[PDB]
Amino acid sequence: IPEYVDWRQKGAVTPVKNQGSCGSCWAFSAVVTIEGIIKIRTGNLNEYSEQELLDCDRRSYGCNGGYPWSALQLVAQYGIHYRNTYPYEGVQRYCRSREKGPYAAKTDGVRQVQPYNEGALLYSIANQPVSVVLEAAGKDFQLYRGGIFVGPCGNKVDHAVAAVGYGPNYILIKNSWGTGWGENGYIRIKRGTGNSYGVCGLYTSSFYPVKN
Ligand SMILES: *[C@@H](C(=O)O)[C@H](O)C(=O)N[C@@H](CC(C)C)C(=O)NCCCCNC(N)=[NH2+]
Repeated sequence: IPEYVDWRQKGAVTPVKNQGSCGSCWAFSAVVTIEGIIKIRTGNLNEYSEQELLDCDRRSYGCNGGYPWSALQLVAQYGIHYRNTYPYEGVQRYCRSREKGPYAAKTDGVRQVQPYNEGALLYSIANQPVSVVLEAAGKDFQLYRGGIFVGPCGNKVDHAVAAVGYGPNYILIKNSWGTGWGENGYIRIKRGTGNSYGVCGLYTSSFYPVKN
């Protein structure tokens, strides 16, 4: 795998979104990985519906949090609508998948990256954007403005985001806090520190969709 990966330069990443006050990060992270795998496999970059996962993922808890893996498994079992068809409202509502016509895209499954393994996560990023989790509660992460982030942070992961690239000393992360946070909505998190958890627990729980 190459020294640098940046799925933004390969046209596989849509604009940065803002989840608002709703605890929907798990759905945004999952959606980032779906947009990426659909672009990689079909050549077209589309925006898909975070709201659909918020409403319809019966295993997750709407705005009270959820699981990127349940969201990816929902997209693999049923499918997902375009963001236009099922726009983001920032609040959990009734599942409206049947009333919005056929799904726009569908995947074939979900694979987990081997946790606590930097190379395994890098390998999965070299193939596609990956859903990852991290500890975002610390002021230092919340206030991140730019540069390669080294912390301080613990490993008590609480926030799902998406890894869309990496470099020799960092992993490139798409957050869902709007374009005004970090590096136009992105953060570069130091890697290669030898801590098995990853900086901010970045290697705790990583999933990506599979689409043949
Ligand atoms: C993330 C966010 O929107 O910032 C959101 O709070 C979230 O999904 N958190 C996850 C943490 C994982 C690392 C993704 C979470 O807490 N998931 C489990 C959901 C269960 C909590 N809620 C209820 N009602 N039981």
